Amino acid sequence: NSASNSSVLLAVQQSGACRNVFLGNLPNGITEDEIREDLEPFGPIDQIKIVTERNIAFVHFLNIAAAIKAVQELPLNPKWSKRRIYYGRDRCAVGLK
Repeated sequence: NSASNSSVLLAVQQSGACRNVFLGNLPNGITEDEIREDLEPFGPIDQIKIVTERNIAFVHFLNIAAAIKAVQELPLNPKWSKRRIYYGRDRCAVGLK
């Protein structure tokens, strides 16, 4: 089959957002070091703020393309697919973006 299921394909059809990446479905205990080491090989990040209390993380990918490939690869990966990531509209992209 070919569907979203628990993956945000609604996010893969988006663009036009540099450094703007929001993760809203992480496990408790997730640390930036993990996301860094995982996302930096395709997209180096300068700012990663994880609110484990709400299972959400705000990532800032310095290069626009770094965010693109990362946000496109995150949903395709077994670890990151567990998380809901999209291009953050505006800076307050946590619910209303």
